[PDB]
Amino acid sequence: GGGKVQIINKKLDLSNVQSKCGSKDNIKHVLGGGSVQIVYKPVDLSKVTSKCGSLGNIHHKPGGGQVEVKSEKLDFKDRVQSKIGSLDNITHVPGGGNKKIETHKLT
Amino acid sequence: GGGKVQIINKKLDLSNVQSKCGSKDNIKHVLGGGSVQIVYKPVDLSKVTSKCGSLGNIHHKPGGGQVEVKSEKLDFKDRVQSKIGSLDNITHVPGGGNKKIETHKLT
Amino acid sequence: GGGKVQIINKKLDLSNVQSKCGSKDNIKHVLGGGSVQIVYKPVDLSKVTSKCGSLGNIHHKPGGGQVEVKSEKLDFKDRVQSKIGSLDNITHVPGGGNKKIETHKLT
Repeated sequence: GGGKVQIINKKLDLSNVQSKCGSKDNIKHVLGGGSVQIVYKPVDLSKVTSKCGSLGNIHHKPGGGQVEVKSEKLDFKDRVQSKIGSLDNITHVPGGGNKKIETHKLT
Repeated sequence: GGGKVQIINKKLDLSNVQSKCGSKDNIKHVLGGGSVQIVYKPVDLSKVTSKCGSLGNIHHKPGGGQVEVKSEKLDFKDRVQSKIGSLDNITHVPGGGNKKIETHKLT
Repeated sequence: GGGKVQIINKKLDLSNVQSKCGSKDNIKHVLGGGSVQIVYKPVDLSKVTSKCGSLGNIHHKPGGGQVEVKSEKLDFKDRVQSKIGSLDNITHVPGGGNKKIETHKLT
C-alpha cells in the first residue's frame, strides 16, 4: 500500500534458517563472526611388544601441539544517515492536499 | 503498491537457508566472517615388535605440530547516506495534489 | 506497482541456499570471508619388526609440521550515497498533480 524505506546494515552476522522443512534436514558445524574453534584430539596408539627376549628402557615422551590464534583490533566507526521528507498517504481529498516547501540555508 | 527504497549494506556475513526442503538435506561445515578453525588430530600408530631376540633402548619422542593464525586490524569506517524527498501516495484528489519545492542554499 | 530503488553493497559475504530441494541434497565444506581452516592430521604407521636377532637403540623423533597464516589489515572506508527526488504514485487526480521544483545553489 504505502511507501516503504528499508535500510539494512549488517557487519559480522550469522543467520541459519530452516523454513517449511521436511525430515532430517539439518544445519551443522557453522562458524561465523570472527569465531575461533580449536579441536585438539591427538590419538596415540603407539605400542611396544616384547616376547621371549630382552628390551631396554623406554622413554615415551611425545611432544604436545601448540596452537595460537590472535586477533588485534575491531573498530566500528560506522554511520547511517537516513533523511526522508514525507511518506504521506493522501486519499479522498477534494480541494487538494497541496504541499509547499520553502528552505533558505544561508551561511 | 507504493514506492519502495531498499538499501542493503553487508560486510562479513554468513547466511544459510533451507526453504521448502524435502528429506536429509543438509548444510554442513561452513566457515564465514573472519573465522578460524583448527583441527589438530594427529594419529600415532608406530609399533615396535621384538620376538626371540634382544632390543636396546627406545626413545619415542615425536615432535608436536605448531599452528599460528594471526589477524591484525579490522576497521569499519563506513557511511550510508540516503536522502529521499517523498514517497506520497496521492489518490482521489480532485482540484489537485500540487507540490511546490523552493530551495535557496546560499554560501 | 510503484517505483523501486534497490542498492545492494556486499563485501566479504557468504550465502548458502537450498530452495525446493528434494532428497540428500547438501552444501558441505564451504569457506568464505577471510576465513582460515587448518587441518593437522598426520598419520604415523612406521613399524620396526625384529625376529630371532639383535637390534640396537631406536630414536623415533619425527618432526612436527609448522603452519603459519597471517593477515595484516582490513579497512572499510566505504560510502553509499543515494539521493532520490520522489516516488509519488498520483492517481485519480482531476485538475492535476503538478510539480514545481526550484533550486538556487549560489556559492
